[PDB]
Amino acid sequence: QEKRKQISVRGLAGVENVTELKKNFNRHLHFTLVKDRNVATPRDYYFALAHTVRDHLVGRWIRTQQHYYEKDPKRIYYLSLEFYMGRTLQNTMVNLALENACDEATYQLGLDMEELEEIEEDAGLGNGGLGRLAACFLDSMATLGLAAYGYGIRYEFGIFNQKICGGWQMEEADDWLRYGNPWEKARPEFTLPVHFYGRVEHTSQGAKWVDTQVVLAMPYDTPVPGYRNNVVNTMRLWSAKAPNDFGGYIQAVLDRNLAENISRVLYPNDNFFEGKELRLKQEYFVVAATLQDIIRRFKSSKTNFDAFPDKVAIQLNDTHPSLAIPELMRVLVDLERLDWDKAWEVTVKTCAYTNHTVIPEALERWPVHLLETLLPRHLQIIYEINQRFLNRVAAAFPGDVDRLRRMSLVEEGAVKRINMAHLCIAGSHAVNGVARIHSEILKKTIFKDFYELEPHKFQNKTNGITPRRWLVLCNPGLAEIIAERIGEEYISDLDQLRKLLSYVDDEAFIRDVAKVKQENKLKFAAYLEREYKVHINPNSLFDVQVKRIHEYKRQLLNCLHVITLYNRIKKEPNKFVVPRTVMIGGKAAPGYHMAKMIIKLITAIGDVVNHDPVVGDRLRVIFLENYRVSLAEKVIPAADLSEQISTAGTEASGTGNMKFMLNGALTIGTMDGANVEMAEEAGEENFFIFGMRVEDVDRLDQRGYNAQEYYDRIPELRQIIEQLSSGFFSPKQPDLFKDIVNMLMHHDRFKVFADYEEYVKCQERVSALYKNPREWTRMVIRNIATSGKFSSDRTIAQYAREIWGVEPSRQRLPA
Amino acid sequence: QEKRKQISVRGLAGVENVTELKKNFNRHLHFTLVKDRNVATPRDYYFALAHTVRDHLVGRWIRTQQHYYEKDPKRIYYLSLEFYMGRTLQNTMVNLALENACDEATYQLGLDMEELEEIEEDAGLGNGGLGRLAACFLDSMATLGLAAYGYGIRYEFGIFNQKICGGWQMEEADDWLRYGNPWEKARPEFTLPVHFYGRVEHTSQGAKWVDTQVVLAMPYDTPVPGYRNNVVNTMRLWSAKAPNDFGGYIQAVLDRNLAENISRVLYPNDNFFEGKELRLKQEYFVVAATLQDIIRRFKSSKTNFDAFPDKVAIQLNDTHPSLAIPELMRVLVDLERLDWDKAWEVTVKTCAYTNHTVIPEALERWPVHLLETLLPRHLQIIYEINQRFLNRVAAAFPGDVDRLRRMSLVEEGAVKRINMAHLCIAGSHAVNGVARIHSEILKKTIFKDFYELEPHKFQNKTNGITPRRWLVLCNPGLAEIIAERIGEEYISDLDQLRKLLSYVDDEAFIRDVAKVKQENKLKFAAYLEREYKVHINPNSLFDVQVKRIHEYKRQLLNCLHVITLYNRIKKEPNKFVVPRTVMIGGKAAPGYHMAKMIIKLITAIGDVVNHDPVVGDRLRVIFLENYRVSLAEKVIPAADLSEQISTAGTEASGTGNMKFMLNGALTIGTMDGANVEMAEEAGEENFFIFGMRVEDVDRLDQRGYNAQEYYDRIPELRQIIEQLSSGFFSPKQPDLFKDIVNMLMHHDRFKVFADYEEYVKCQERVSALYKNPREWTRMVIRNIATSGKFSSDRTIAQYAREIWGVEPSRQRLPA
Ligand SMILES: O=C(O[C@@H]1Cc2c(O)cc(O)cc2O[C@@H]1c1cc(O)c(O)c(O)c1)c1cc(O)c(O)c(O)c1
Ligand SMILES: O=C(O[C@@H]1Cc2c(O)cc(O)cc2O[C@@H]1c1cc(O)c(O)c(O)c1)c1cc(O)c(O)c(O)c1
Ligand SMILES: OC[C@H]1O[C@H](O)[C@H](O)[C@@H](O)[C@@H]1O
Ligand SMILES: OC[C@H]1O[C@H](O)[C@H](O)[C@@H](O)[C@@H]1O
Repeated sequence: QEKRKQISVRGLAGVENVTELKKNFNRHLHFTLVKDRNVATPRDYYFALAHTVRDHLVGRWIRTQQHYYEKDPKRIYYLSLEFYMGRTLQNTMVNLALENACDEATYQLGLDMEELEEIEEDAGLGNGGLGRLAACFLDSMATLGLAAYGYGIRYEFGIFNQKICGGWQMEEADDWLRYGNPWEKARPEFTLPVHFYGRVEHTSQGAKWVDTQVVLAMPYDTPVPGYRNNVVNTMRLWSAKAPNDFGGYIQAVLDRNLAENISRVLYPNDNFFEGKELRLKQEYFVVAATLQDIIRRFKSSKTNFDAFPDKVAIQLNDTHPSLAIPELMRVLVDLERLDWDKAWEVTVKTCAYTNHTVIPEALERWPVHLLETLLPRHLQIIYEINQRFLNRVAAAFPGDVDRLRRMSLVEEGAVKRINMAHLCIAGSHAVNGVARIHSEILKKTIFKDFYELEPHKFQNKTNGITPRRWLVLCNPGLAEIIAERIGEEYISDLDQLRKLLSYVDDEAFIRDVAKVKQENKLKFAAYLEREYKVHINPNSLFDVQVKRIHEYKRQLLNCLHVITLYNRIKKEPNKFVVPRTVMIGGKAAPGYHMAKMIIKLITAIGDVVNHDPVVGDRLRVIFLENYRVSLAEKVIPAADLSEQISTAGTEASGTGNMKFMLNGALTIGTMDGANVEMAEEAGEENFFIFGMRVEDVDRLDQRGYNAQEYYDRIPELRQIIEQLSSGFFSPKQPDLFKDIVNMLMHHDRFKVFADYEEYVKCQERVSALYKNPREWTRMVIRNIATSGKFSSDRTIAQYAREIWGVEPSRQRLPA
Repeated sequence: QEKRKQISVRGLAGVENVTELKKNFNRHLHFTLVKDRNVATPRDYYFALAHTVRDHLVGRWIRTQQHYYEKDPKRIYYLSLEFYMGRTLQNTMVNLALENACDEATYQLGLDMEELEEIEEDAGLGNGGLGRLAACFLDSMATLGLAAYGYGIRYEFGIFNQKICGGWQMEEADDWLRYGNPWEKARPEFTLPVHFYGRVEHTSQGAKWVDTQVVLAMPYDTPVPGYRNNVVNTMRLWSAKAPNDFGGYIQAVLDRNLAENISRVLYPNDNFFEGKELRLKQEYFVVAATLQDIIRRFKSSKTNFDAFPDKVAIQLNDTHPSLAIPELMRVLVDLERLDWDKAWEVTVKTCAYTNHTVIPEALERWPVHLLETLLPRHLQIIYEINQRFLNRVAAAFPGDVDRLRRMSLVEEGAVKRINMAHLCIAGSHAVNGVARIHSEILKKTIFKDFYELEPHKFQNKTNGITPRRWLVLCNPGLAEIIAERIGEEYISDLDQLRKLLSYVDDEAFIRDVAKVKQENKLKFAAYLEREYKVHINPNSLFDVQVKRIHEYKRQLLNCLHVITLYNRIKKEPNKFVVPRTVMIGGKAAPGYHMAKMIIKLITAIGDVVNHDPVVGDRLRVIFLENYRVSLAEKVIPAADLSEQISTAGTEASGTGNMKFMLNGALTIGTMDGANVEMAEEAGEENFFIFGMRVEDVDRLDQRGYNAQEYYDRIPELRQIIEQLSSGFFSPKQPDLFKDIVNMLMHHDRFKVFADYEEYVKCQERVSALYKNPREWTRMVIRNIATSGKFSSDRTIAQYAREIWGVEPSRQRLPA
């Protein structure tokens, strides 16, 4: 399209720049891909453009790292088992101001750049929110000029590709590297050894970890460009490699695969702890290789370790890299020969821990037997940490023996375990939650004892999302009508969106906000037709719930609402209702039986609703297959209504909520996580808040949740449960949904029925406002305008000043 | 050195070419390696030069393949489980005339190009002679302008790296891809399915192979440049990849490794059949993927299959890819629906088979049970082939029932097997041996029945070696003094070396031949000091036996000679003997117990000889560690005496023999393999021929080989066996060599003692000529001058005219 080339936020198509891009495109097609235009496929053209764009990062990448060596600022190490990066081509072009020049260059070559973008695989190296947070954070730390390094694992296979077959999830390997990764640089020269198993021998200089099995950690470095500041930071992802030296010779060569399995695949659990030894190996693999880099970099700066916390921050993304704490003590005590107490002073000042859930089944509690086998020196260090930590509890709270038992890093039971959250709190100078309500729940419930011992350690860092990927990239139409009014500074200063409240009565802005949403809906509707032969009504309200399938997120509450709408149509067919396309998408963890049953129920509801001729185009229910970062970038800008309906107290923050608010959907939600702060920023009058508050959930927990009461008092609810039970949604297998019905009626930890009536009434209010396009749009303006707090630049600026002790800067490096 | 830049055979350092090379060097250092000269290692500089040199192949690679599409010549497919390629940087620079320009460009950048060359790993994708033959053949087919495609497996791990520890072989994984391969191009877009297991269902159009397990075959294409003719052919090596679709999800992702193990490692057997199922999978993997390419290419030319043998040659390198014959029948009958008889006519005209040994333990004889499980349709096709083939035997030789049993593709016994050599002969229009004596032994012994049925099928193709790698690359000093006299045409017309017989009395040539050998000896001697702290006397005769460790090659006969020299010195210490450095090197197969004992004996002999102060510098015995193509390129040009001492009738050809002759060593050898033809070319007066002839070995076999007779009649031999037995060479473990002594005395299939006396007397004649430098050199001139037959260009020109039906051409493509 010649229309999108007119988008000012996409930069200049400089005549010389366009000439150079076409030359470098053709150059890579010949020398890099070894093709000519006679045999070249769209995939070859995507790769030729990716190599051409990647060449523009290299000078800035080298100069940034040289700049950090020269200036020696404090270095931030962001340790995560997940980096949910998504694609890279568009993000690179946006951050380097190349997007219009590449669009023009490709257009002149006879190519559609948008079609080339759709060839790139997502770097799907995460599960959901925590993984994407790490990705938004790398982007914001580069935009804020921080000497920041993402450290993780280069999984051969990311989050599984979800297919829907027979209305059921099927999992397939995410072979994201099949056609290579043009962004990464392999660094085999910087390969480091990681040790497993073995035994401790305590001798003449102290402890020595011996008889270990070695796994090599080969780093792959990916550029992380800041927004037009010429900063390019690094994401370093470790790949597992068998050691050089060693069933016979052949079997021994094949058995190299066992060590190399450590980086093979991402564990697909979202908010659920699976205590697999292989997962523990992945956690130690990242920590051990990463801390070797950190220590070497420290020593090669302007050994004495007193300055180490002035030169190093380690941020732990969940407890996944919690072993950083005992590993740093092991390195400082066993190898550097520091006194325990000095090493401990260093460790706590270096390390900080971010918590992302209060759900007990999500928290890591490793069996002591497994730690003793795999990491014997780490277990000895953990026990020593626990004794000295509990000595401090005993001195602060003398004779509080129950507090000692509650706070211990060691959990007693049939299987003795290490509580990794307790280890993180003991070994960290800062502990944060990820939304105001969540950080308050930590201090009141799960970490109350720790908060009482060291109140100064407990912080809030409300989550955010990068307005590069999540507005300029995915919704250039909206970014453009905003820039037409307030210029471009908001792209790295999102609080300037508040200027848009001046436009609530501006006829042109009201027109343009609605026209951009409609354009996004028409494009998404086209996609569903072209890639899946699925028809959707583009004059319908796009009602979207996209996130991992989890009982706490209550896709089932959405299911009850959808069936309510269906049943209300059947009872009063002649009565006008606002047409809806209800879209639900997300992956279930492969072992999660209830999650997989919930996907089948969504598709089953579709099978009835979407073929009832009385309903026709008034209601459609579609399960969006393979929800991932690239699909988020398509559906979120097309959404009218953002479903954020977690049981109050269960969603720590959410970030999908923020994406929807930034892209011109209105929110229906509970007072949970960051929904509370989004409502506060916009005004509650501009949010569809419903249901129990945290205090109400607790009152139910105090008297006991009886789902039967709701069933007995609510005829419309009774009708739906009877439909599920009797087989209305599974006629060939009438008892198919018995496990969902049994859970809802007798074992529902998330109180789905308790929010049913307020949810349905709230949804009526949504439909009422949608009937008034002008007032729907004015309320959208009030949401976009107040979305500025939810920039990850705001979040990271708080991490930098309140935890890391570094001052962010938006100032550009030279050219 | 500024001296080597003066070598005219290395081409011109054009001022613009040097400028462009430095620019592209710096460009790759920045954009490809993402380094600056502050952090750059010699390894980064090697890679920057390799990418710069590889860029010069690309235009010619694309134009050559386009040329073959346009001209549609008959295509030659050279199927091998082994491509022993060695390095690629120097070979590329030689074949493109870039060597002086790159040397000057690197010199101007402050770099030693020779030091950069030593960083490259060898592509060690073969065991020995057959693997290297495939490599020389690709080089010669490109130099002769043939539309030729090498097809094989991209082993992740090539021939194991040999370390010597405690004087014993140790094996380590050949991780040749650790730092990447800058020559290859991955072609994941051309990935093809290969089928295993399953079952046959015979239905309405005939047979269907169903319920199979799929392994994908991902091609990696490597350029093969001809000598200065602008031809760049392709070596396509298949990599195993798990199919896209499928213990739980995690285990299923890890279990992808099982399919991917097919291309993991080269089976390290030289001249020995190991009937491992994994090896059978590798063989079928290469054949099935390769034949899909061949069929697709055929159909996309200027379906009717009558023309297929006019457009396709398939050359089978040993029986390793013998399944090509039943696979082609399976494709033509089951998928293309040709009548059996028409398919068979096509198959036999397409296929030809090269044999490389008569040793029964080297020949492939697959259990029918294993073929029935892995390849049920292939076994059915083999049985059908066998019936029709034996019907023809019965009609040619009516009532010869023993001939039927002898010729059958099916071998009866405890375990019924398929004789893959019989399948190849039945399914091939040509069968060749690899030296005149070997091809005669095939027609007289092992394949006599087949020769009687179809005499026209049996050919000779005497082996050769490329005079690019094996003279211009490895011995530029010798290539230069030759070019100074006869110009450069000999480099692709090696029979012009006969012109050097005009120089047998030329004082300057005699001086220069000796000066080049001395330069090679000084350089190799330096290497042994620098890389292994090993001292060798450069005024000693360099006596070299380098080849795989095998009883038939009789490294043990060399061992007896070395101990004879030691014992003669000790008996008459004051008597002058020509000082020798006796070098033995080669790998033993990991399972081969006798081979591994023989390496230990060589190092054990060293431990005594090299520390006896009575001997000092008069005799040294060194085991050359990790003998491979790159080390062959160093030691062969430094050699005085080439040890080629196989039992007459056992070495099919040899090619190391040819390398030594071309590089100015004199040969001590039996009348075996190509040694016979080398002696014929040079005159027997210019070779140290000794020992039993094939006829003499047979007379011993007829009366029975009694090693005791030799022991009883030869006092010097008795003394050595008593030293081995008593522990003189293993004092801490006196019985260490009991297995060697027992084999020599009672179970020696290779008659080591029977050649002992003639071997020692022949070695005295070698020492006598070495005392006369002028006459040693004149005899060397007579050897180099007559080495021209042993060019692989001669060999391939014969394959092309006598088997493939294509006319070779030395004419250049444009620029
Ligand atoms: O369905 C269309 O795109 C798909 C949906 C979609 C979206 O919802 C938001 C977004 O940021 C990008 C986006 O790319 C999708 C897409 C898929 C392709 O296979 C493709 O070739 C392409 O150019 C793009 C489409 C149809 C159109 O008719 C059209 O003109 C167009 O530009 C695009
Ligand atoms: O031992 C020397 O080289 C090694 C042996 C050797 C050979 O025998 C033949 C040949 O084709 C090449 C060859 O490269 C070897 C070599 C090893 C290295 O590590 C290296 O850096 C190098 O430049 C080379 C050497 C010593 C020298 O003193 C010298 O000047 C020299 O140019 C080379
Ligand atoms: O903190 C980032 C994210 O981590 C986890 O996904 C939490 O469940 C989610 O609420 C949070 O927003
Ligand atoms: O034909 C190439 C080579 O194949 C095998 O290695 C044979 O043992 C050898 O004699 C021959 O020269």
